[PDB]
Amino acid sequence: TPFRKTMTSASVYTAGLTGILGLGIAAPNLAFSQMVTTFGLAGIVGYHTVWG
Amino acid sequence: VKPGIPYKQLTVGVPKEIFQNEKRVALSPAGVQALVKQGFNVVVESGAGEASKFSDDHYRAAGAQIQGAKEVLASDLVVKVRAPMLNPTLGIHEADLLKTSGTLISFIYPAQNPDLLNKLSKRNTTVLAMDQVPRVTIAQGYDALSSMANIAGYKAVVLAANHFGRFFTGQITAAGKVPPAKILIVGGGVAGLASAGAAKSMGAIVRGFDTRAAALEQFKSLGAEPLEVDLKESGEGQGGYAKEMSKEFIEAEMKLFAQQCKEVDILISTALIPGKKAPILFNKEMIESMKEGSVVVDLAAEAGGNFETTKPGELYVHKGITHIGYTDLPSRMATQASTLYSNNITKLLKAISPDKDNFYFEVKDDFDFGTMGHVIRGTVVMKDGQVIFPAPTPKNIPQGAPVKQKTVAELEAEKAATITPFRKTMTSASVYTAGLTGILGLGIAAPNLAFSQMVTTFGLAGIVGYHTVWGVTPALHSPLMSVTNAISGLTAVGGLVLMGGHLYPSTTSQGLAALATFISSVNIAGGFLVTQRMLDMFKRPTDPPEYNYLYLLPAGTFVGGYLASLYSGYNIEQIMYLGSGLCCVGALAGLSTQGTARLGNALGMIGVAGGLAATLGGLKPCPELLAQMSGAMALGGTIGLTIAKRIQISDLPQLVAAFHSLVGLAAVLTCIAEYIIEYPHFATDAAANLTKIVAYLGTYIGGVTFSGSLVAYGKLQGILKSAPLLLPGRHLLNAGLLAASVGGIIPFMMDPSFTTGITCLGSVSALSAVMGVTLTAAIGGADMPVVITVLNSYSGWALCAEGFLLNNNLLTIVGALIGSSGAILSYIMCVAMNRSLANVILGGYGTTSTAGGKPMEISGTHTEINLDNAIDMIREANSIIITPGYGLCAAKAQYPIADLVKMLSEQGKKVRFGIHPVAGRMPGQLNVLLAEAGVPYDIVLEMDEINHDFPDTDLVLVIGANDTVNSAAQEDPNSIIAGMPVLEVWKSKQVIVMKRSLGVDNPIFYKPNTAMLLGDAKKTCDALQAKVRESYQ
Amino acid sequence: ANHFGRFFTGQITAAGKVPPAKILIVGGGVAGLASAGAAKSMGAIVRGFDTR
Repeated sequence: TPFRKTMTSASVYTAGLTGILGLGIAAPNLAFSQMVTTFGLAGIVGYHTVWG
Repeated sequence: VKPGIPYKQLTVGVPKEIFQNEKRVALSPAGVQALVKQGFNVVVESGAGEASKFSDDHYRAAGAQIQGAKEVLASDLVVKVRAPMLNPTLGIHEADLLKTSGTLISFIYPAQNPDLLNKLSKRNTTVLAMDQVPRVTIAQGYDALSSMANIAGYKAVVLAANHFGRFFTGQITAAGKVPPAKILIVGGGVAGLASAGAAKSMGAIVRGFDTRAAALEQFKSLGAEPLEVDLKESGEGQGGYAKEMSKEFIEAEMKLFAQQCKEVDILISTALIPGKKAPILFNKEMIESMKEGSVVVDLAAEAGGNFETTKPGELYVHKGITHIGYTDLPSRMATQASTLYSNNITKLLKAISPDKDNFYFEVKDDFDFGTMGHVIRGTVVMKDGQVIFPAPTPKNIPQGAPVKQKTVAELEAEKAATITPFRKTMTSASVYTAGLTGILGLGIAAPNLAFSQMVTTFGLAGIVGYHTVWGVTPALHSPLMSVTNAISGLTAVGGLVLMGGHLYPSTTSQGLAALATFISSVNIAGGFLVTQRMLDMFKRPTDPPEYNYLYLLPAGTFVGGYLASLYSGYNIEQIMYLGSGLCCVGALAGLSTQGTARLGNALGMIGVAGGLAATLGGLKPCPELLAQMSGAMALGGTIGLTIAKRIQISDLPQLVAAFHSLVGLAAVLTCIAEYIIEYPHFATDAAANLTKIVAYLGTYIGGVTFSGSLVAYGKLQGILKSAPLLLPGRHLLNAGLLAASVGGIIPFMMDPSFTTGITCLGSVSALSAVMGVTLTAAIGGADMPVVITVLNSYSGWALCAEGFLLNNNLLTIVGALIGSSGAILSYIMCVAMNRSLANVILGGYGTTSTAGGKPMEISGTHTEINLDNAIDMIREANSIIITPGYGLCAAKAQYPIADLVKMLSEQGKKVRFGIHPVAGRMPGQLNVLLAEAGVPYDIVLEMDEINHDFPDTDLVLVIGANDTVNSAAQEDPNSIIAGMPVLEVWKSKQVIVMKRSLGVDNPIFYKPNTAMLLGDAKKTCDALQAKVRESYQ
Repeated sequence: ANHFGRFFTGQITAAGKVPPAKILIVGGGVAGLASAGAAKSMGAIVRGFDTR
């Protein structure tokens, strides 16, 4: 049914956003936050460039 | 008075043909509407049309007055198919039954009718020889022998059947496979091309060859097998016709024909030299050298024949060979023959005296190659009985020397051949050494760790933003810049950071960084409201309802989890900036398949809410100024929400320009605010000697993009002139302003006084605004959709500069995304129109493919029809493709098209839309204007997927589009638009154009298949839907 | 052909548009499909129909 498509998609996004906050809670310093940011952005570049 | 008697005093005469074995007619009933439309009277014979199966009742109803026999010849304009001969039913020569000093127009050929010429000179009449029309470029409307040859070739290819023994198509049947038959064509002209096209339609194999190499090449381009004999004799003579060859090439072709005579099953001989006897191209035993059941067609029957045995008046089975020697192929298909004769006579009578009613038919002797006076001299040989029979020579003619006309797409392959691979890889590696020394230069001036970290997060955000903006579907570019103007309201984040005081502003730093928040808060609410309005029009009513309220489940848990998480005693700001940056990327990655469009708006709202909440919690405000932040944000959002639900969609680029101008003002109001607030810290710091260079750069970019988008708004609303303003030299001025801008950085260095910085910041904001007004004014009116995207880019790069300024990590990601999106949207249309960006900003002329001067001119004649036949023309078409322009939507006429399209689609038709990407004044601005009226998304196709079924398309309508359906972009290397990839709308069967007048010029107007409806566009389109609605129930 | 006085296919050249013909295939068995293939190869507009 068209309810469960959006429900599953919204469940995936709320799991991802609470995982981002969970990585935020255990952060000891700003160096780890910097490495998480450059890690995520390099991951999206890597996802996007090897379909090419 | 005009030099000639008008057509109302001009009666015409079409008498009965008295010759034997001639079924042709002079003019049909459809031919009687024309030339009565010219004004000439119509007098008809008794029963001539019934021989060609035409009713004399319909002939008299067409506007004619049927008369006798001698009374049909004694008019002011006598016309027949054959020449004036002696009638056996009533004994008289036909010149005596005609009026003295009358008009005669028929196939005469006085080279073979010299005694008939002496008879026609006796009555002192005027002769108009139809067959004597020379091969001119304007002679496509009058060529009697060409149409007669096409009719004879169609009749002969039909007469292949009911003479052969087996089928010529061929199939793979269940009882066994059937092989096709090979057909021979001897004599390559229009007749050979027509027989080859009809045989290939019938599914035959052709192996015809000709003496003229252009004839064999055109036959091979039609798909025939142009054979080649081993004889070095030139087939062409002085022009396109054949010439006299020796017996050596004749014997070589005779041996090849005897070899191929036992190869093919069908043989058609159409070879003949005009004025002399046709050469016998078939021998006595080589003709019997085929199988028992052969078919030998001799289409040179009146001029002898191309066989050693051919009786020219009867058919015969010659020892197992069909001797198709019928003397009158033109008497076999006389209906379409008379139709073509009437059409050619209509073009001839239109050309002979093109006035309203003058009947001039002037006599010119010194006449040019291609001149209609030369055609008049060649056509009229007996002028009032007097002999102008000796035809004059043509004027100075190269006679079609550049027959390989310079088509456009090949000169770029010639230009990309001096791009020899050494200099190609040299200019490849030069780019990478420039880039690597650039990043080394940024490494040299790096003050600390945080600047290098900011460079890395900016660079990887740039590569994400480059790869994801090509990912959007090209039918949703109009939500794209609305959602990037929505996300660019995150310079409120950099406004809130240095906001403070109490419920009132106290200082002037805090005074500037409160209306920074106020003017930026319009952007968030306005952009997301207008994006949500635009994505509720692409949704079909048949689409199952996506429950969009369920996306509050991530958003509330995200923001409230940050709220509980800083209530618990943490600091989750530097990861919340990552979360908002990834939700802002997912906003633009959402709208990429037309079905996940609402995901890519909700994620943007989640990201902007997360970014605002993070920068709010990361300052820990007292409740006295938290009231100020809430009041400023709410007073921004109320105006931003109340001017986004009021606008009508077709006025979108105005608020797009306004929302760039507000971001451009917000960046300059937040750069000098931190330069004021960071002044007593420049002594004991290291990065402080480049927060100055970042502030200067950001103020420059913001001051440009403020005023440039103001000028673009004033030019879109009609208030400023739609003409470019170019009084001064304009390049010393812009170079002087740019040199002052780049030179202003050293007085802003070199002395640390509090006044000398701020006066230089004011100076660079002032001269940058004047630079923006100077550049953006002298742009144009059709080059408008460039500056929207370029101003979008400068807004994004201003956000990124301010992000370097505050060392905030969300702003570089968001700004690099918006700036890369603006750059990609400028590049897509600067390849759509084939110009450059410096060829538009600097007011340049032409394009990237225009050569030198002399734009070659149009010729050919146009055709207009009224409303009642056009709609019945619609009613017998299966597939329709409509190609709108901006003039459709600017006249509010997209609504009555939206009913026409559905009522045609509900009867089995194939109505679709072609869209050129520079139609509206914004990227994809007319997809939304079609989707408002009620067209679905799935039948609106872009250019690159509809430009290959215009061959397989019956009717092509054109509404208002004048610049994107030209063929000067394909066939002229001198015009302005050469190289611009346009729709190939001339590849079809019939074209309609809805335009208010007649004639900056496009040669799709001058084609055999093009109409022109006249009138107001709305007043035409509602008449179209009215006729459909009252003609289909 | 040799019964119809008009061209079967018809072209729009620069001398006048030749309208294509309309052929009625009354009754389609096997010969209906065969003659329809022969006409569609010839270039006519066929509008045959049958009870089956």
